[PDB]
Amino acid sequence: QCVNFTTRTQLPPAYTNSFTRGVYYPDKVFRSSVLHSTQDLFLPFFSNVTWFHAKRFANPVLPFNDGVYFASTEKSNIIRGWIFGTTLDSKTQSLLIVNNATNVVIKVCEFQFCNDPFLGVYYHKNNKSWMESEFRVYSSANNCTFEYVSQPFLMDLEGKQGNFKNLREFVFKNIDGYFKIYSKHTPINLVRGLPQGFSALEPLVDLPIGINITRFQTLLALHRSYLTPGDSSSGWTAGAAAYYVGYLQPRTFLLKYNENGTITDAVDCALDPLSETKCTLKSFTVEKGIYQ
Amino acid sequence: TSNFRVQPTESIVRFPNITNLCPFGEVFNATRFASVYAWNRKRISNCVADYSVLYNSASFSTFKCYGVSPTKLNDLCFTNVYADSFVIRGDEVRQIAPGQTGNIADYNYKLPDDFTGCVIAWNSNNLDSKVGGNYNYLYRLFRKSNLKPFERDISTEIYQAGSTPCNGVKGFNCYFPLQSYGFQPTYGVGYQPYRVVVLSFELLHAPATVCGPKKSTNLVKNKCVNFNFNGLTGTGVLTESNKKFLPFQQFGRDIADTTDAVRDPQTLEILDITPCSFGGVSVITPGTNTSN
Amino acid sequence: LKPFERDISTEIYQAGSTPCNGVKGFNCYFPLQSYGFQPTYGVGYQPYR
Repeated sequence: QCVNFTTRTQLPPAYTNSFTRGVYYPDKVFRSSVLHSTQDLFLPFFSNVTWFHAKRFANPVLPFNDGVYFASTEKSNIIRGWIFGTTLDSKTQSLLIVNNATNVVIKVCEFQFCNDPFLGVYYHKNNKSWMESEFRVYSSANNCTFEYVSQPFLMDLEGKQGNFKNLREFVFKNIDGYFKIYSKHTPINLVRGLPQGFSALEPLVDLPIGINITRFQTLLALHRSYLTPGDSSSGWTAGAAAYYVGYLQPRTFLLKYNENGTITDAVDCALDPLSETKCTLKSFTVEKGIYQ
Repeated sequence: TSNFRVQPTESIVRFPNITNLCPFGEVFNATRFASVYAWNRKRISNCVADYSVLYNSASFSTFKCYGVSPTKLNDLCFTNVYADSFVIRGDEVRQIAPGQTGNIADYNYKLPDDFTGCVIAWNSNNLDSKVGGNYNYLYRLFRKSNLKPFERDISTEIYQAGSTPCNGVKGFNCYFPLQSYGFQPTYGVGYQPYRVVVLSFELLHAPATVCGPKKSTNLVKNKCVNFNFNGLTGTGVLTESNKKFLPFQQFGRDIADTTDAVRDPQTLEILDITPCSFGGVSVITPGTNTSN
Repeated sequence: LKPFERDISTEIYQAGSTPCNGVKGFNCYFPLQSYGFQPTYGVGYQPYR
């Protein structure tokens, strides 16, 4: 369990670009028909986000590069877990955030995490019973010193009807002591990769933890069928999803609001000199002429 | 010459209807409270603690807060409090309330440097002073050890005379590690034991999660009042408005960095902010010698 | 209190919001406590003229 091996080749990833995604309502206040700009940890557009095939056991530990933008699209509930902390060991008391159809739990208990065990529901144990069985992510739960529960993640039931695979983006923003989560469920139809347009991610939880976090790991929860035990990593590898990860660096966006206070278009000033002119002039239309 | 203005008429504060909870009845009214030597450091976090129902509550033997004013406790939003489940005798109030570092106050308990742990003792007359033969309450003195503040007893070895090995319940000047509290049915008046618990605040090296409710105000409109909608002070007059305010948004804004619409924490309503009575005055007059 | 005011004519207060009289009650005390220092102790509570 705690020691196993992968079932893939040596990292053939992909680096598609959404060309504009990842604006998450940075401030609490409300504006309408305003073009406010703020220096905040954002995702620059036209940036290479690493691919992650769900069918190939692709879920290594990832560094916490000043907040992590995690996005996933799927017609299922494959990806459920997010484990991140200082160094991800029992002694350091890292942070655990997972997902379940019943509730969502947050814990800081001393875990070695035993090489990221999968999660999955056994198929048709009973006609009316569907519950996750191989819940082996527990790794010597002791000296918890803290425990927390929150509202159940239950909005992943509508918006994916008809194999739309409603793309969900989770920005793991941190404010050096406080932790914020943003999400947005919008039905999509593109299957090649990231869609195009914009986003309106809203805050989820402002609750703080106080634990510095440098590395991040997510629990893909791969489980095809309980018939084949495999090597605890083999066989339970296949999936029909492909998630992505993004990292935020300081940026100054030009966020445009609307009569309903809805963000429609944003401009990354550092992206291009034209965007620099748009940010400086403080508008979206730049009249012909030379500017400084 | 000058400008007239109308002073604010009322004062409005708005952070109600979140429900602190942070229960304390089970902390005080316990069916079977723990022993003195089982003083687990029970943290009380993720709650809004109350003190008016306790400080102003009468029939308490010793409600003392020496290291901090009892009234100001609800204002101070410190990290959390640590509750120690220990019970003393009626006359054993000298060991508690640091300032008298007795020998008995160093074997079964240890005192903090400063009186952060407000000692609260309530008259559990029916439970503590009962006819059930309270011989179960035993306190650890003789174990040949000296523990440290804010740590539980560190020795469970059989008590030895010193420089002479012994084992079992009998030995050469070797006594039982536990010491017996009388607590006989004669412990009714004079020095009737009281159940004691402390609330030791934690400094804000990490973000806080504990505070105390103060007050709230009713709904007033079309009047010049102090505004103070959870931080946004500054007098003004409130008018019913019909802006959107998506649920995560609580404060409005204008282009010229001004707040012009808000959401009431009581119920989700759209209000307005307008200057009360500002405006200059000019004194038209002819020549003074001609007319006055 | 405003500067330059020596109010020694003080009565028993009402800390617990309980109107009290006499010389004692509940949460009622006389706040004119005394230092009571002695020369045996060193610096920290040493009297300063």
